[PDB]
Amino acid sequence: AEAGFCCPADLNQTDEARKIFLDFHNQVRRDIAGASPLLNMRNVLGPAKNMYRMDWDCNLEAKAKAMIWPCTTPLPIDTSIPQNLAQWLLFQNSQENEVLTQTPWSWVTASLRNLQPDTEANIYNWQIRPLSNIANWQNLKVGCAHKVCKFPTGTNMVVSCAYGGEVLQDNEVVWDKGPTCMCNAYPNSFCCNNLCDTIAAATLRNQPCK
Amino acid sequence: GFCCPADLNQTDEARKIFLDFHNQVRRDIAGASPLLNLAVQMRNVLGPAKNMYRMDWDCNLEAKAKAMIWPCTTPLPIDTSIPQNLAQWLLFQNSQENEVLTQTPWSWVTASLRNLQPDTEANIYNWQIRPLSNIANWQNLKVGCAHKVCKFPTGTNMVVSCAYGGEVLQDNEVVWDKGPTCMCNAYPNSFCCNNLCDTIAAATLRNQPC
Ligand SMILES: *[C@@H]1O[C@H](CO)[C@@H](O)[C@H](O)[C@H]1NC(C)=O
Repeated sequence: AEAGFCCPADLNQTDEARKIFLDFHNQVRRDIAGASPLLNMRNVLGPAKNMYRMDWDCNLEAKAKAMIWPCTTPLPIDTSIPQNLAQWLLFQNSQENEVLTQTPWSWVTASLRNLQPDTEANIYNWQIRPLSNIANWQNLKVGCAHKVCKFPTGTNMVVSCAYGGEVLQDNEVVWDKGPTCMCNAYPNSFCCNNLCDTIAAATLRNQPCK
Repeated sequence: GFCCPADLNQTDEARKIFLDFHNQVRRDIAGASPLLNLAVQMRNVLGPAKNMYRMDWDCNLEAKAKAMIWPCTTPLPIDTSIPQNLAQWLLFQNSQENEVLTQTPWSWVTASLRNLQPDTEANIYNWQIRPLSNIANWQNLKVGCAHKVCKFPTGTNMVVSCAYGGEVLQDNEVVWDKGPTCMCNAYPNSFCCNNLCDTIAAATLRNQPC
């Protein structure tokens, strides 16, 4: 049923928030795999083969929390790992989960904006780094944190996501062009809602918290 | 595609309507979601069920279904020696074919639910809930359906027949197993998608070319 994140209490974030961030990632990955519209400029990418479902990593979440928690200008961002950072203006009437739902899409918007009609979106360049982190077919783990920071420049919502694996470099293949639901990179693969997955990953994510 | 013989004289579009219907009912039961778009009434919400697996088409059952309805006689040559469902709908002058085909199988659900008492165990067979029981039978995964407009002297009807694999259900037989949605362990290499169990073998098989 509901997702087992099983993260330590001291991370001080709700599973509902974790779910928003993780569902966001898989939604982007699924849109690319199925060549479906991303935002409600170029807005359709893919299709892609071997685009697999991401799972949470509580250690990556802790890294993300550490990068934003001091609320300093600038933040102690760890550029030695793949990560995305976003900041969102808060208004009097701002509702937290709406903010958390909307904020990450800014990474998709920023990246798409830099796509020219001729740009190979599946190939990395610095102008599309945030989307590339999200759609990296080689990375299956993510952890994100959020915080209302009172910076000297004013109060904002800050979101950081840290990713498994390596920082992408120039001209790396971010994802592989191919048919939706072609899933053969891993043993015992299946496809659900246009996103590849494996029995091993499903079995692991459904283990009870301990 | 469904790869069924040309002489069955039915489109894959109709086959998908019938197949999707069956798996919609099964997924509602598996996931304890409302069956009819009607969600105050608890007799409209059955389940959850464990080991409810996705159904697949069978061209030979379709042939048996077609044979039961094609002559348009009164009575029809229904073969009660196998599990089957029959639906007849008196057409109106502006009825559209595929719209009726999408609607009429639901009468099997509505008719069975109509016979549930508040304390009735809906996973336990009795003839009053036979049509729903055929659809939701966990021990059968094959279905084949046909449709035809018959000019009976008593009026022109859309007629739909679905034939099912396996045995005719008997009084007090367990139709499906009460248990957690997405617990799928009746077969090796199982997975769950949209609240419905499936296997890698069954996915591979249905995705083969004719
Ligand atoms: C956890 O987060 C809330 C803000 O959402 C904060 O007010 C609270 O003090 C935090 N708890 C700790 C121990 O940091």
